[PDB]
Amino acid sequence: PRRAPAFPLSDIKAQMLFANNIKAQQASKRSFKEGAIETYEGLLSVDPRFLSFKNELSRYLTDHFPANVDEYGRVYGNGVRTNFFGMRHMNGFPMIPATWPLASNLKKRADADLADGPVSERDNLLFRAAVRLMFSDLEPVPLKIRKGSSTCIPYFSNDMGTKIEIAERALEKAEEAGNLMLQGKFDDAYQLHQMGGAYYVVYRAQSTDAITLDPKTGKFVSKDRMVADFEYAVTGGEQGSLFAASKDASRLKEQYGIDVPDGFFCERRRTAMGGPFALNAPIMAVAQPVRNKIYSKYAYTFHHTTRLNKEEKVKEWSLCVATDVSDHDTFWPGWLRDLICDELLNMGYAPWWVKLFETSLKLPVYVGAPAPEQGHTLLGDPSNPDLEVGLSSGQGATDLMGTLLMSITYLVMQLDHTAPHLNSRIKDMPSACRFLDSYWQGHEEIRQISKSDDAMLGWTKGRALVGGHRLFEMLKEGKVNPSPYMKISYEHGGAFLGDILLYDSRREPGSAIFVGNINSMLNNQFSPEYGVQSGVRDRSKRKRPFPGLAWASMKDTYGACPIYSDVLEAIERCWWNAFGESYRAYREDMLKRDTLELSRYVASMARQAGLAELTPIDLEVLADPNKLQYKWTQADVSANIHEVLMHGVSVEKTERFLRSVMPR
Ligand SMILES: [Mg+2]
Ligand SMILES: [Mg+2]
Repeated sequence: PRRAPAFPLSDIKAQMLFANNIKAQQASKRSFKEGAIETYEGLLSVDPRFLSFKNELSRYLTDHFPANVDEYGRVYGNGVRTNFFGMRHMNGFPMIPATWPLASNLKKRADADLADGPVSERDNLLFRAAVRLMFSDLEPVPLKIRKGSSTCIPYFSNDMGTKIEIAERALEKAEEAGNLMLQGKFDDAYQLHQMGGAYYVVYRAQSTDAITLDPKTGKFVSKDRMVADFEYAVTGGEQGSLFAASKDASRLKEQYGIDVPDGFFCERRRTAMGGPFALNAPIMAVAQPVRNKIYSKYAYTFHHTTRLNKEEKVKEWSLCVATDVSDHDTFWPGWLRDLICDELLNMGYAPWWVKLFETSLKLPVYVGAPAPEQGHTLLGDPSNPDLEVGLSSGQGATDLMGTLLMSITYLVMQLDHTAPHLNSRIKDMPSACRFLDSYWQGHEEIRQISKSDDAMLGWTKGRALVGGHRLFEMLKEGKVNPSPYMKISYEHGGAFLGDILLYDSRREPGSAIFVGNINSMLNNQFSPEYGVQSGVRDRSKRKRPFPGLAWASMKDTYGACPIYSDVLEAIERCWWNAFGESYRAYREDMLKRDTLELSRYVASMARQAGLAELTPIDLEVLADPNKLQYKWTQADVSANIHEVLMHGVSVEKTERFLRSVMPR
């Protein structure tokens, strides 16, 4: 069922992806690299005192604070959902090998008994209504770009000036490029305007992953993570093998002279992709206005900020179902890309823009280095983009693609299993739009709060409530998938966008509260994804610009966890045992240094201004801007702080671009 073409780096098709500059050439050739991360300034993730600390703390906390999750996956009591062994990784050292990304997910979906298109006309109307509501009366805004982000294929530039020039040129030439693609001239569109080529595969660390302590043996067991070899990836699983990657860290002693304590493992590695910036810029210019619409008009379903903001919605429900989606991005259906494109064309969107959008979701992928002596291969032919990878992480609208799929998937689940009496309200496009508009505003007896693959489904009092309880029971049983679209189950320890839903004895949403996840505090403080990058002079370009600032927002973020104080005291005690120093004093010093450094970056901040005008969100984002890519949005951050992390193309250039894309 068609193997994807593959080209080695030596091939002209792969050579054309990398411009004639040092950075692009280094990116093409970059071999497998590993090493301890600089967790904090002057501290390596593999420092013997740090690993001794992690061993003592993970063991103590698991012992004293066992998980309090009921038969229905509801968190109660201590607010703990698993053991604390997830911190036991040699950060910066990955599992070997990392996966080869699947060129086609069609067989994967078919074998999982998932649909190859909308099942019924109702579902087809609902997916199409989502497009009409999301993409209709949009307002132009400046195109914001993350500082220090790469332009990837073909230039691999990290320079803001160059990135602004590339983006402005892309908005000027997107029409000409899209029209070339409509003529099947993909090579011309790429050669002339750098729109096409491929996604560049970067493997990112998932710093904490499941580890269990076997009581029988007293030995730790790391969660097996299945990886596809090259053959499996190019054949969509028809040939080759899917096997467990090796998380064994013993190798670090032999290879690097690093002492590996018992029960410490190599990190899980996830595929991440970087899009060709010239293709992403015209997509982002439409994606940002879409987010502004859904986060304003449909704020109920889509705009999530604080634990109390979430709580106010959930408390009004009679039933709250916390769902889980298995491997969202890899299962994301190409038929949805095609349905979205078809509907945008029906709405009157510029065909050239729709073509650029369609192409961004069929693009080839350049595999860097999954393991030593592996990679440097282009999957798919850039002359005719035809891949079915699912959802590419670096596509300009990935969040919206996952949100569109999932919001409708959950609504369909509620209709099928709980609310057949609402089917008569979805007869045609106008009625599908009116119903969805009402549902997304939280005006129906069936409700939801969602973001991509994370959601909480609600039922108020009414006819659907009884069905709601049967659906929850079906999820608990776990024998039948409630959706024809994706693999849905209930979350083991219900949470929404980082906040755990803490139930009491009643196990009802009315008396349940949202609390910060204490395990996430530990993940962020002791297992960061990236090092401090102390050699990157411009802090705003770092993955962790101001790590010290997270101490100032900690109480606001995690203070509501039942065991907050217990954890901080356990940290203090264990850090004293390991370093002979006060962790609290160490973090207070880092907080002071980073507060002072911050004023250099904020125009409104005087030489020693302090954090007085900054919110807890501002502080969490300055310590971890990745939270701005999965948890929060631009509007949640103070304007003077957003400017530290992002730069924009003028609204004058985007306004002119948007006028040419949009209907009448
Ligand atoms: Mg899952
Ligand atoms: Mg969740």
